Amino acid sequence: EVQLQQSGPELVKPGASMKISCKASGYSFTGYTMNWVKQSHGKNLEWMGLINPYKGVSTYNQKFKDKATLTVDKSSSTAYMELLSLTSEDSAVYYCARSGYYGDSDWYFDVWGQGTTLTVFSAKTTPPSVYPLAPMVTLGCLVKGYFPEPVTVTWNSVHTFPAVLKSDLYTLSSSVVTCNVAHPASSTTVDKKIVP
Amino acid sequence: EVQLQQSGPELVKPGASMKISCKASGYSFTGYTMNWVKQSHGKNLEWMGLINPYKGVSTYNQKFKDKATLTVDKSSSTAYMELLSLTSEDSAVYYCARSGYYGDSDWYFDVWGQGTTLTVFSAKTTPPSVYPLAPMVTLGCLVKGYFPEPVTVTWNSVHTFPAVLKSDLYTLSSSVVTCNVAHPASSTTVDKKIVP
Amino acid sequence: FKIPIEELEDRVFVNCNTSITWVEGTVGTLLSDITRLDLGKRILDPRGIYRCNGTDIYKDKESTVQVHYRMCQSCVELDPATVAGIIVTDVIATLLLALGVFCFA
Amino acid sequence: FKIPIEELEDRVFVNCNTSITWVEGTVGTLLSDITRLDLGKRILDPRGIYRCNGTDIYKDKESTVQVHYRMCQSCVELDPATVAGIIVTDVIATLLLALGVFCFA
Amino acid sequence: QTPYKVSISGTTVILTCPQYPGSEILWQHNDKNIGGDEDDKNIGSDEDHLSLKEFSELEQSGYYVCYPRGSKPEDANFYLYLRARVCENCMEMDVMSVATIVIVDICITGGLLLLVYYWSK
Amino acid sequence: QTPYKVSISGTTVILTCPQYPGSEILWQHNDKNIGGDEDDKNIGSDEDHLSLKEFSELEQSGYYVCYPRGSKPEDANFYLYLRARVCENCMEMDVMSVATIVIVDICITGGLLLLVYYWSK
Amino acid sequence: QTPYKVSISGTTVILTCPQYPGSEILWQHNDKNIGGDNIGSDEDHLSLKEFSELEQSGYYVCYPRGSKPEDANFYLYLRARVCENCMEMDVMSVATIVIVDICITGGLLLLVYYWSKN
Amino acid sequence: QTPYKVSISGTTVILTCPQYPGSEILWQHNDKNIGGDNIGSDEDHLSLKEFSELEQSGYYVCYPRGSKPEDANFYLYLRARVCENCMEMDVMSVATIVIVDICITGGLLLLVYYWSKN
Amino acid sequence: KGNHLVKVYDYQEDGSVLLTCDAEAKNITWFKDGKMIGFLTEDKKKWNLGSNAKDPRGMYQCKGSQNKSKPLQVYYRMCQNCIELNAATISGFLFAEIVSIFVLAVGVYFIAGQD
Amino acid sequence: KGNHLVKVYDYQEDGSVLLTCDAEAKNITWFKDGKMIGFLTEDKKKWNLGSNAKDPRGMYQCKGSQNKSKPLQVYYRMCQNCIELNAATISGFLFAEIVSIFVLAVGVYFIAGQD
Amino acid sequence: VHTEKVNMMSLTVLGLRMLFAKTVAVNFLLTAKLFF
Amino acid sequence: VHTEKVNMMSLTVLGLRMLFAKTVAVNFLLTAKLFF
Amino acid sequence: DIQMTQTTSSLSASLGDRVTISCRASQDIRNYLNWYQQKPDGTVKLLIYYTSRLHSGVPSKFSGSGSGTDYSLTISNLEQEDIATYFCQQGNTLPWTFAGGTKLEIKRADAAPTVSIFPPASEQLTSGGASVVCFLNNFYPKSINSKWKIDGSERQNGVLNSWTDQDSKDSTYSMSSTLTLTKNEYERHNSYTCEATHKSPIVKSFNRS
Amino acid sequence: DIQMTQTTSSLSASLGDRVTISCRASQDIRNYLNWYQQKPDGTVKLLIYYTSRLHSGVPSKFSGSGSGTDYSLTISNLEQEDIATYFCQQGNTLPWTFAGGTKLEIKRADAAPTVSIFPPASEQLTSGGASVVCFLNNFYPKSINSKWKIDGSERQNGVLNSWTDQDSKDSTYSMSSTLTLTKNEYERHNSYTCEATHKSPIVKSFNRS
Amino acid sequence: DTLLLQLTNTSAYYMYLLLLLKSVVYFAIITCCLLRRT
Amino acid sequence: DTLLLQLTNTSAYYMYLLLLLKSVVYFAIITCCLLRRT
Amino acid sequence: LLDPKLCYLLDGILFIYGVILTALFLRVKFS
Amino acid sequence: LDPKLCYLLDGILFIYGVILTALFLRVKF
Amino acid sequence: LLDPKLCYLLDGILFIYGVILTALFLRVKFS
Amino acid sequence: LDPKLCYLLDGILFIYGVILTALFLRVKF
Ligand SMILES: *[C@@H]1O[C@H](CO)[C@@H](O)[C@H](O)[C@H]1NC(C)=O
Ligand SMILES: *[C@@H]1O[C@H](CO)[C@@H](O)[C@H](O)[C@H]1NC(C)=O
Ligand SMILES: *[C@@H]1O[C@H](CO)[C@@H](O)[C@H](O)[C@H]1NC(C)=O
Repeated sequence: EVQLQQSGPELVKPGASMKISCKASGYSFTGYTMNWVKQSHGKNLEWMGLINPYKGVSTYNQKFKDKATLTVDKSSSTAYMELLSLTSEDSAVYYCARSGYYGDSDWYFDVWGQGTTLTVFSAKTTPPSVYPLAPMVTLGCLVKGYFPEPVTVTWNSVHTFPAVLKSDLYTLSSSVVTCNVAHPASSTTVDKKIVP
Repeated sequence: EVQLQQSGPELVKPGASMKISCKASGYSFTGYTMNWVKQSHGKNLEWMGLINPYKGVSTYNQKFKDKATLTVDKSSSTAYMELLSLTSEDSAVYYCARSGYYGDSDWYFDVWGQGTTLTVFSAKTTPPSVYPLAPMVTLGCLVKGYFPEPVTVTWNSVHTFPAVLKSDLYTLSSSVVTCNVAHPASSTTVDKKIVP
Repeated sequence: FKIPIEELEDRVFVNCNTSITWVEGTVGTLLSDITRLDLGKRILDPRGIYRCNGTDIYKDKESTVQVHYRMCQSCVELDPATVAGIIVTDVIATLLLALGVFCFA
Repeated sequence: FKIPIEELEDRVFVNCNTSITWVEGTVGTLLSDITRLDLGKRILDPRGIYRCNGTDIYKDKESTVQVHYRMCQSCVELDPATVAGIIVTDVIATLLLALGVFCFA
Repeated sequence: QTPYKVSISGTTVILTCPQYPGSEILWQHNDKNIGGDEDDKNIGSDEDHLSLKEFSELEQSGYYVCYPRGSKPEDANFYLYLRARVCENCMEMDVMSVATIVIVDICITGGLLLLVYYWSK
Repeated sequence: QTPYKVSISGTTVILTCPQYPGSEILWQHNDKNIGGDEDDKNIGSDEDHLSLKEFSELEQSGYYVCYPRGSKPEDANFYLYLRARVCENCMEMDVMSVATIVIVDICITGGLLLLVYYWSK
Repeated sequence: QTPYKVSISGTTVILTCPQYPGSEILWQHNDKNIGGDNIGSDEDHLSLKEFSELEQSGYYVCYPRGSKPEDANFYLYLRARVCENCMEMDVMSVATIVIVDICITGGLLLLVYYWSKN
Repeated sequence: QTPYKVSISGTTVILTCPQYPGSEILWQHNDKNIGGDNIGSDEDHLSLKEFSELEQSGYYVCYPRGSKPEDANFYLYLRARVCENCMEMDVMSVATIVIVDICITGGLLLLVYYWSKN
Repeated sequence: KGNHLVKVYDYQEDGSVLLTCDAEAKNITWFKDGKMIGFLTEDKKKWNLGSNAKDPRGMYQCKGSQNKSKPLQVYYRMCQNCIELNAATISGFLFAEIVSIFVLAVGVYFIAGQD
Repeated sequence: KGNHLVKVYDYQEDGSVLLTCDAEAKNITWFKDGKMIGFLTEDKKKWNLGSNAKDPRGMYQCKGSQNKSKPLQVYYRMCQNCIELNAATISGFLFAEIVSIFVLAVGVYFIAGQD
Repeated sequence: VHTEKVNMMSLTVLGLRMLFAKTVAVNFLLTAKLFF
Repeated sequence: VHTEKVNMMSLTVLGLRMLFAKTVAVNFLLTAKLFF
Repeated sequence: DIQMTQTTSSLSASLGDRVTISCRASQDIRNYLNWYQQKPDGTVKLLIYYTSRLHSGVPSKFSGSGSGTDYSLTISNLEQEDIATYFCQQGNTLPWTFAGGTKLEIKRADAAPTVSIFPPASEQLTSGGASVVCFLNNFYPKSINSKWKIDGSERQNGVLNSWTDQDSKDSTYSMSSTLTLTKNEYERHNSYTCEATHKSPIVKSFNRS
Repeated sequence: DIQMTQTTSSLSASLGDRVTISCRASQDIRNYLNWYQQKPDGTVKLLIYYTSRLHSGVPSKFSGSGSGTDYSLTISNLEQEDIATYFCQQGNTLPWTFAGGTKLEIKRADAAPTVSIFPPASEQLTSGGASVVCFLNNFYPKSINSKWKIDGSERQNGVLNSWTDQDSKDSTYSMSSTLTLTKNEYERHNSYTCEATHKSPIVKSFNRS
Repeated sequence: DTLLLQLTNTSAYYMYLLLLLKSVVYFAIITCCLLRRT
Repeated sequence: DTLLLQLTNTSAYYMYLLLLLKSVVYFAIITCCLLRRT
Repeated sequence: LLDPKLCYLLDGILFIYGVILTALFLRVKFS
Repeated sequence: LDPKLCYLLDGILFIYGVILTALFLRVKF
Repeated sequence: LLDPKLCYLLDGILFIYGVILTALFLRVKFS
Repeated sequence: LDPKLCYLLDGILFIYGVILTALFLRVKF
């Protein structure tokens, strides 16, 4: 079926540049306009700019005229956004949205991508620190000190609270007897039981 | 009492420049920061910039750094905003808000002004056209073709619907037997009764 | 809003609801019926910009039509071989006459 | 976060709960008690930048104090009349000696 | 308000829309979207030019309109009614043009003769 | 991170905060807002300079901090502990400075004498 | 099979279909019966007079009697305008004109040269 | 009224209050009774010996017997350090030193000039 | 029909002749002299010999997806190299040749007399 | 109190002497020799004669909103132009003058002998 | 009727006419030169 | 004790020393000149 | 920047009711929040600042709370004067940003509209125009749609939906729906109708002749 | 530009209920409006475009309406899959602008949270830190505030309010409230408490020794 | 009408081209004669 | 201590100023003599 | 069309050439 | 008709011009 | 303080001047 | 003490210098 597939999450140091790819499949790539939409500040969707894949010309939102540069590789059917001198404000989820070629159907986006999450920060993949919470019965499991977002904290291999940030590390406060913390960021797997 | 008073409504042709005045009274003018807030797009309040009256230095919102220039006349205690090359987007109500001098109390605005309404348009003060509406009993009174906003349409010297705009003229659809339309814009006073 | 353009009796007619205002090009002649303008014969290559003015369905929506006719009675079909031969023999004859002049003087 | 600066026994002390790290200026001497640093005698004009490090109430809040002492034992009170008189009489005597040299040669 | 410019070079007809210089423009012929990736390789639009090759008077003549990116085709006012007859190696010239051609041929011939005569002596 | 610079010219003490070049800066002395329109006309801050006239060691010495417009005074890290003794027409010079003064006086005197002697002959 | 043989002279045009060397002859132009009863039908050919670009210009059908046009193998779409005393100049005919004139001109130039030499 | 008259010589300092030409004399320094019983009290003056910048430096009170310091008209805030064989050089005293030295120097120069002339 | 899919649309506004094959098929191949002259170009079902006055002469076939169309033979006489041999034209041409040979004969007579 | 509002704060870190009038009043006027020497400057209730070693001598009054303070007389002897007339100093100074007059007398003797 | 081909035939006729004039001028000038 | 005034007095003393040395040198140079 | 949002653009509560208004921040704004009151006539006052501190002169019926990114303004004992638009502003980092604002509207007492149709005025036909008007009136709540009908056929062109805010004595909404048509367009048809759904479709119509 | 707004950031309705979502524009956007559905996991689909036209593959349970500046998306027969965030976008003038989006959350029975206190872990004291946690759990609706208490005194520093979205099998909210304190700060006090108000204040506490 | 113009025009083309051939052969023979003289 | 330094320092100031006066009056009389000679 | 005037312009130029020639002759002889 | 007139006039003018130029060369001798 | 070394530097320079003078004498006479 | 030593040493060096310069001027004669 018609499908747009995006690169994947990226951790980029501030002041650098990152190039994002949206590989189009299942349709004639050059017969449709591709738009870029940024979802930052919680849920705020903003339209960044569109690229005409057949001609290569691009139109931009005046807000993002200096932050993005749209390029298209017609051979591999992939679209590109490059984010220039990205600051902490550029941490968001960037979407690629297909729309029509001509002015009659190019203002609505029929096919969307999954979206790539950029985390503009200066931090390193610290291994996680784990704490048991003891007073069926409520039993807790704190996970601390891991910078990259992905983490899976199950119970015995429940409300897996979303990660938060007060210092430059994430923290997942799983709840529920062994707690299992898988850390695909720094490749750490730690198990611990709850004994008061 | 402490009071900020503003100039008044202004009709400015597109591409021109308008200077707005906020005369401060009842307090030491130079001992407080004066902020400028723009209310456009229905109700959206935006902070434009602040001026330090004692020193004359100004800090701006990066959105409005090219659209506004803040000047202060310490002798008459009046503040000034000048709007440069004003387009149709600059039609709003501009507020002057007093705040503290130092960083401890300069982020909240204790005293606000009334606000000046700018109508950036290209139109002329057309005299009003009046129509009677006939089928107690519902009786209507249409007023059309007057460009400047102020108008008072009473009954016998009721829901005075707010003016609207589909073409470059305003229209007030008063409802309720003579209808009285006072037009301080073009100095027109027309009375008409409702007979089917 | 496309202003209709009609071709009848081999003379092109710009027809609209409201009076036609000439802007540039073929002035034409105002027909006995207002809001209708004949641009002359179709074969005279009428070229002009004309503004007709909104109807009851489209109030205050002015339209501008730039009629451009290219139907050439003055068109000639060049044959590059023949043109090149003619110009080459022209140059050869001119050089021969110049040689005769040089021999004379 | 203001790093305390203490003056006792006429020797100035920069005191903070976490270890003091010197940045620029007066190196000082590390007292037998860590996290305390004496900048020498108060009258020697201690001048330096020092970073203490966050306490329990303020975790990971580093502070930087630039102690600047100007209490001059080498200060002299100029009297412009006296200085001008001295310099003017210096110039006059030098000119007189030059005149004597010119007379000699 | 700037007029449409249409240039014909044999079979090829090229239309240019200089009204909108900044944004990318898009074309429409008789309310059918024209230009861009389509079956017909005769038609191609770059910058403000629409290049129609193998122009057919019966087929490709009618109403043409340009609009920039971000505008609907419906909110267009300036239209071009291009009805043109086109053939291969067809060119327009009038009596005065060919008169200038023959007169300038006589002029260059006489100038060459006079130059040769003067250089001889 | 740029250090505070303090310059003393007799009674006047001038402090400059070059850490924030762009925005207007504001001052605070011992957690009391200092600068701007107040009763004391000795103190006045322009650009990044705080000019304290009639400086009093017992009164006006302690902690000083600069912060730009738009920042709270509480979120400040770089502090200056200015404790300075100040008098009128007071200047600091050491033994080597006055030694240079007397040596250069001898040098200019001898140079003038030698120039006069050479110009005489 | 063999295509139709057609010859045109001046205004009249003659047509013949070699598909059937001997058979009944019936002619149809633009799918209507033309020929027989000036325009007439020959035992083998078609005799066309006062040919016109508008009156007679279209597909031509040759078929034997008791048959329909689709049985006839190939239609013959002919168009032409005819002028009196008109012919097609071939490249060969043009060449013979060139050779004739150059030969006569050179011969007479040489003859006059020899004549006026004495 | 008339201010207090105070004279200091070397280390000792003498004070007298002309407010009362004849009356009982009581002295207080820094609002404590000083004088009477080396430091003593004169019938009209105050005799102060071994004056010190720290030991005796503050307000001084002259008042008759049976009275409080506030009845005394003006307090006398005196401060000083004393050195042996020390005096204040006035501008006039400096001037007399200048004149004495210049006169003696010129006179002896002229005397030696006349002496060595013959 | 009888497999006569080949038709012609003529008398167009622009001077040309276009042959239409009654087939909406892919790779409709036209044949000439028993062999294909070219396979169908994309999305266009009509073969265009060109302008009217070129006078095409030949035998033409058509084959779409189905079997061959029964071939249509076209004869064309938009004669271009045509002149009328009326009294005026022949008389003018012969007058012209007579004067031309007369002047060249006078010239060669002069050349041979003086040389 | 007895209307003695004038006090002094001394032994400051910086060498000076400051006189304090015990009044928080507007236009506290200090008088000298029976006439006002100057009205109170804004927001400052203290009059500062200056540095300690200037040796101020005079009679000073004070008047705020209320009646005049009972005047305080201040005598100051931070003597600067002081020397000790001990045996060493006088002996050195007389040695110096003896050698100076000796050398100038030798010089004038030489000048008058040679002239 | 189409005017495109006949117009080019007219243009070729005029080109041939300037050809013929130039050739006749060449022949007459060279005849005069041969006489002189 | 305050060092500010005594230090300036020392500076004036040194200035007077150098003045006196310069004046003595002037006197001897011109005395030699008068002899010669 | 730090974009400030509010949970709802409008909320309704009757007199004497206690009402909370929420405000959320993109980042943690460290309790640097202020609440403003904009009266409908245009004047705006600062209610509370630094998330709790009432501003001198503001009645203590208003209270503030919240920490981190989630804040709240609690009005107690809603009077009639308390109906205004309320904004929340940040003070953490420049630029200062406001939120959309929440409009308070007291609660009915559900009523139904009085749909009123009107033919174009006689002077309008002579002027060449025709504006057919609808006068939906006093129809609490604010959920209402005007569907126009011409001789049984829908028409969505030339509509002007002009609404009034809450009255201060009945708290009622009033509607005007005008269709701008030409004189020629008016005479081409005869049956003109506009429909109302108070939340079934209310119908009223007039005929040209 | 043309800023697009929505009336409410969130609304609640039970399964089988018909729900409308509003969208307002700064200018008249001439029916150039599109409605998008963002599922919580991140995928987003276009529902309707040009204010009415369902997009191929989108069920007809969704409908659109509106004209001028006021628009609407009506969902009918809310299933479980229909819980997502819904956005409206303009197409009138460049740039295209979206609105804030409205999050749908199903309704349930008003329960009360199960407040659970926890002492800092033994490894945390040896590590030098102390994070006291609160586990408010399953407390429909979403109105809830965490007030922290230390030995009878309030403490608003070091708070981390981490919330979970609706579960897909109970539609319940879960809360975590953590206070970040040092080992020294932990031993200075003994009584640690956090309070919950489900809409009275729920109390649970632990003591250091 | 116009067809007759085409007929006479192409006839003029052919026969004046023939005149041009006569002219060039005349040029050739006179060139040979002049070269023999020169 | 330092006070004694001040006393001797100012005494040196006075007596060296006095020596300077002696020097300048010597300069005056000797200048008169030299001018009489020259 | 180009019309037979297109024949005429060359004939016109050669008339003017011939009439200049004959005028030069009439001026050369007698006159 | 008209082009035919052009060719006849061309013939007669060519004859006349050749005769005139030859006779002018004769007289100039 | 400036210390009595501030007295000393000028005396030092005048020692060096005097010792240069006496060395010049000792070189001039005999040597 | 020390400054007094300075003034005595200045006196003796001034005497030594004046005598030395005068006697050098005598010997150079
Ligand atoms: C055409 O409509 C325009 C709208 O501005 C107006 O200027 C003009 O007067 C109208 N012309 C006529 C003939 O109605
Ligand atoms: C340093 O430690 C002391 C004693 O424990 C404490 O009172 C003080 O608050 C600490 N300093 C800071 C800056 O927190
Ligand atoms: C001070 O805390 C900082 C936080 O960045 C850390 O880098 C540093 O190592 C700490 N220093 C000490 C002495 O603990």
